[PDB]
Amino acid sequence: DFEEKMILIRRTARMQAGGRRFRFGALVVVGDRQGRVGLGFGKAPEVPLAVQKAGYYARRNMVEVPLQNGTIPHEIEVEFGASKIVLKPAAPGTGVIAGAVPRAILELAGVTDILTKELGSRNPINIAYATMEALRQLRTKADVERLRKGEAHAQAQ
Amino acid sequence: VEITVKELLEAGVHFGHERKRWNPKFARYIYAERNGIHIIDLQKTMEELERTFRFIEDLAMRGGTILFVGTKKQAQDIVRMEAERGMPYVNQRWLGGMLTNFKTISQRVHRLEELEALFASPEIEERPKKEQVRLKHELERLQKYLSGFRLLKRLPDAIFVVDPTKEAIAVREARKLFIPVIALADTDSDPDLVDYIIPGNDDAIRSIQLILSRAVDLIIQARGG
Amino acid sequence: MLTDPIADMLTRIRNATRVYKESTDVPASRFKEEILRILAREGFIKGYERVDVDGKPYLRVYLKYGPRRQGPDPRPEQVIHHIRRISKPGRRVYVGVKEIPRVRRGLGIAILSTSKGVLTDREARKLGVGGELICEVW
Amino acid sequence: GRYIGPVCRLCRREGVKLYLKGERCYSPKCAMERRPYPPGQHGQKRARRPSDYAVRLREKQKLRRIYGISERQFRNLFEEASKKKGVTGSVFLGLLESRLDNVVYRLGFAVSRRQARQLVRHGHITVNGRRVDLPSYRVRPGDEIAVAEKSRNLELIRQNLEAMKGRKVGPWLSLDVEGMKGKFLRLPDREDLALPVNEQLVIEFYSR
RNA sequence: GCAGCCGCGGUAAUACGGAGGGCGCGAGCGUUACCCGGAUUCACUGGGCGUAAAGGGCGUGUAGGCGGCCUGGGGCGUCCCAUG
RNA sequence: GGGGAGCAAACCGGAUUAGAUACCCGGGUAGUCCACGCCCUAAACGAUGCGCGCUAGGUCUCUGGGUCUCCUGGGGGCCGAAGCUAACGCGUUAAGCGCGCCGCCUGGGGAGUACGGCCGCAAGGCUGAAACUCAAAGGAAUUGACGGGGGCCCGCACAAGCGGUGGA
Ligand SMILES: [Mg+2]
Ligand SMILES: [Mg+2]
Ligand SMILES: [Mg+2]
Ligand SMILES: [Mg+2]
Ligand SMILES: [Mg+2]
Ligand SMILES: [Mg+2]
Ligand SMILES: [Mg+2]
Ligand SMILES: [Mg+2]
Ligand SMILES: [Mg+2]
Ligand SMILES: [Mg+2]
Ligand SMILES: [Mg+2]
Ligand SMILES: [Mg+2]
Ligand SMILES: [Mg+2]
Ligand SMILES: [Mg+2]
Ligand SMILES: [Mg+2]
Ligand SMILES: [Mg+2]
Ligand SMILES: [Mg+2]
Ligand SMILES: [Mg+2]
Ligand SMILES: [Mg+2]
Ligand SMILES: [Mg+2]
Ligand SMILES: [Mg+2]
Ligand SMILES: [Mg+2]
Ligand SMILES: [Mg+2]
Ligand SMILES: [Mg+2]
Ligand SMILES: [Mg+2]
Ligand SMILES: [Mg+2]
Ligand SMILES: [Mg+2]
Ligand SMILES: [Mg+2]
Ligand SMILES: [Mg+2]
Ligand SMILES: [Mg+2]
Ligand SMILES: [Mg+2]
Ligand SMILES: [Mg+2]
Ligand SMILES: [Mg+2]
Ligand SMILES: [Mg+2]
Ligand SMILES: [Mg+2]
Ligand SMILES: [Mg+2]
Ligand SMILES: [Mg+2]
Ligand SMILES: [Mg+2]
Ligand SMILES: [Mg+2]
Ligand SMILES: [Mg+2]
Ligand SMILES: [Mg+2]
Ligand SMILES: [Mg+2]
Ligand SMILES: [Mg+2]
Ligand SMILES: [Mg+2]
Ligand SMILES: [Mg+2]
Ligand SMILES: [Mg+2]
Ligand SMILES: [Mg+2]
Ligand SMILES: [Mg+2]
Ligand SMILES: [Mg+2]
Ligand SMILES: [Mg+2]
Ligand SMILES: [Mg+2]
Ligand SMILES: [Mg+2]
Ligand SMILES: [Zn+2]
Repeated sequence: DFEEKMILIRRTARMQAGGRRFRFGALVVVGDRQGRVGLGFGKAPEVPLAVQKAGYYARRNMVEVPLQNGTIPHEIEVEFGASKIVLKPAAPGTGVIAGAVPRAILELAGVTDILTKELGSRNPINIAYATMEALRQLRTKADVERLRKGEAHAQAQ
Repeated sequence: VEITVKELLEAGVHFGHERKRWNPKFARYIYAERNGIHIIDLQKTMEELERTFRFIEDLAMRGGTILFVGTKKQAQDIVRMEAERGMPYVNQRWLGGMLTNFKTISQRVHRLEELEALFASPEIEERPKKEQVRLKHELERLQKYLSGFRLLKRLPDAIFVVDPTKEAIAVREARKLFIPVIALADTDSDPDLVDYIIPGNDDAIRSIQLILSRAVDLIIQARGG
Repeated sequence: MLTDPIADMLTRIRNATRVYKESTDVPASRFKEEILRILAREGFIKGYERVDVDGKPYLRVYLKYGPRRQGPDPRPEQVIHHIRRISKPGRRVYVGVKEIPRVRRGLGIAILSTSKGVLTDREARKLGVGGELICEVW
Repeated sequence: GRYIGPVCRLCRREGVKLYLKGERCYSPKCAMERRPYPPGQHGQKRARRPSDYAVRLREKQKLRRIYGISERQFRNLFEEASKKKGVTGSVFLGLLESRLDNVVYRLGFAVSRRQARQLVRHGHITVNGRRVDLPSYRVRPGDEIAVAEKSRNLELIRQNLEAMKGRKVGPWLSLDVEGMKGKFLRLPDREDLALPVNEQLVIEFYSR
């Protein structure tokens, strides 16, 4: 029970003697606007069917974004193939200043203020993935402190 | 019922594979190599068999089902009989999907439950004698492949596999579904993929025979009798 | 030939960790051992110990990792996710105090060489001094 | 100039009620009450999904149209609001709300925002004892916003203050009904204004 | 005839032309020209070179660039304070 | 300047072919060979600059040393961890992780052209544009189609027959 978004829809061709033969691809985001978002890419031979598919997939591929007051805990830059996303967190009332794709993903995550640039290939699908991977990677003076102290944590805390 | 370092030697549990096939990751479980073959540190095997059996036990004590897996010709009849005495097992072929595509596989279960239904029935003597045989054949194959899977009414709480590098399909599936993997692992294997390991000969009857029984022994110990 | 031995140190640690080595040795140096001393405090490594390889001074760096993970790849989170040399020979990088940077919104380290010691960004900004910007970590 | 032209219609393009009109915007006549679809030949036909631009655009327009105001005056305030220490999303509305044309309407002297601009421009308004007739004049806190001693007798002036019999005025304001004066106390915090706007979308529309 | 670009128009044109209707701004709105942006497309920040454009045909070696471990002096670079 | 067996640009003659003016055949000069002096280009290719450190292993091979089951150096190959890559692939012979230094690239055609300069006996080489024009030029991979590509299979498809059409 999340909101869904359409990143993008495309049509694609095979070949058989006597014609092209088509298939559809849907890129779908799914969020609960409070720190959980999932991305799904589904292909079927019919467009709405593909989206259904896509939506199913999205919910299985879910990522808990640690939102820190409308924004993300530190800056971060992530490459995926040719494509590369940068996420710089921002102050209140800044807005999601991000491209076409990352926005949709960020918005449904529950993010409200954040800085962004795409870089390298701009391909939707990889930018989609680079963003989801970027968010999959964020940590906290908390998340981090446990990793480093860790090996005797709870002596100082 | 525990196990002696001695009994393990007699099994020939420590006899690894040749040096040719070999996973360097596995080195942490090796004493040395004599005449080409790595010899598994039993002093280790034993201390892992403990951590591992301790898991198997509480899991059983809490009602968990353990799926046993062995495709290898050596294992088969050992996996089978050992499982039965009370879990499910796979010993013919690991059908890709059995875990991650569990639904459409177990679909095939209701098919044979329903063909079993049809052969105890009058309604069978109806169909033309050609579909009749061709339906007994459908049933027959299903029993072959599924006679142990058909006990799983939901995904296992853990799977116990004999030879992870042979089975790393089964293994991959388990890890993707966050089901704990337990394996009898030789030197050819990535031990990192095995949540609960037992390093020792994955090859000889006398080896598997020992391990699997003591496992199962432990299971019905901690199932009340 | 060898030209940056601090690069070499960092990179030794980087490559080590990616293979989950428990530890790696690095040819010793008053300086390097200072940088290690820092990395120790901040919890990126369990610590270093001074050892001797063939009667050659070395520094055994003992690496630290995340906990095992479930899912189909269980190789622990890194603790030193990213280590990187900033001032290099053939382009040195000096920073005034009001130009010492922040690494990962405070979550990371910048190691600085100053006339008052080898300091972390925070340590240095507290003593009110700057210097050579060696590396960044997180 | 400012926008004159048919209004219950933007009421309809924005698909929500803007209260651009006045006494009937409240009655069973706003055509939102009768034809909630947008104007034109095609407003009957099912919509296409909006582009991000579309939604960013329209949310801007909805907000702007509510307040009267040219885009050049509008953008110039959003600009000023970004140069402010504050949360510009909010700072903006506070700035908007600071307009005399608006202060007057919120005060309840004018039936509507449009009617308010005239009341200002035709000189019917006192600010701190003096006359003001720029609808754009910015009211600061501590300002007293009165009706001219002259224009005290208008039908609508009196007819509107008699609706104040049973309304109560915004929390950042104080009305002196009998004395025909109102005072501007502080800037409205975001929570006071209850517009149907997602201010953040406006901000986003401008960072393109 | 349109056309910034991809393209549109060969008898059903949401792309030409007119009309109705709509959108955007409003004493202004468009066009052309020029600068910066977008263009991490000269990449200091911030790019590359097996096959996409890109390793000199190979060596020798000049200027230059760069350079191991410990201790101490100098304090040029570098860093801090005060002041102009 | 010497040398010339065999071969063989051009050239001579035979064939082929719609025409050969090439591919096939018979000849044959330069040249191919030696010395000396020039030329200085190449798919001069690993299409991968040099040096150094770091990052699983397996196997084949050339070549050193040892307490030579095996251990330990230096080469040459194949397969592969981690990683890298647009992919193909690379993967301790890196195209991985890093530092130093050099050379080079910046859309296709125009064009390795023009102009200028340098070298050269010459042929020519090195260095190297723009106007203009296009909206692509490109790399790898996917499905298909096709091949005077390969593999296996089938149809009265050929073959083996019997009887006809084409003539009246
Ligand atoms: Mg988290
Ligand atoms: Mg890249
Ligand atoms: Mg902040
Ligand atoms: Mg690009
Ligand atoms: Mg583009
Ligand atoms: Mg095996
Ligand atoms: Mg300075
Ligand atoms: Mg801008
Ligand atoms: Mg036109
Ligand atoms: Mg048009
Ligand atoms: Mg038209
Ligand atoms: Mg009209
Ligand atoms: Mg009009
Ligand atoms: Mg630029
Ligand atoms: Mg650079
Ligand atoms: Mg480039
Ligand atoms: Mg080429
Ligand atoms: Mg090339
Ligand atoms: Mg070369
Ligand atoms: Mg070249
Ligand atoms: Mg020199
Ligand atoms: Mg020097
Ligand atoms: Mg030095
Ligand atoms: Mg010194
Ligand atoms: Mg000194
Ligand atoms: Mg001094
Ligand atoms: Mg000095
Ligand atoms: Mg200085
Ligand atoms: Mg001669
Ligand atoms: Mg001839
Ligand atoms: Mg001839
Ligand atoms: Mg001849
Ligand atoms: Mg040596
Ligand atoms: Mg050897
Ligand atoms: Mg070798
Ligand atoms: Mg290979
Ligand atoms: Mg790999
Ligand atoms: Mg090497
Ligand atoms: Mg490269
Ligand atoms: Mg150029
Ligand atoms: Mg050009
Ligand atoms: Mg050239
Ligand atoms: Mg040439
Ligand atoms: Mg050339
Ligand atoms: Mg010339
Ligand atoms: Mg000459
Ligand atoms: Mg040359
Ligand atoms: Mg190709
Ligand atoms: Mg064929
Ligand atoms: Mg025939
Ligand atoms: Mg015949
Ligand atoms: Mg006839
Ligand atoms: Zn209305």
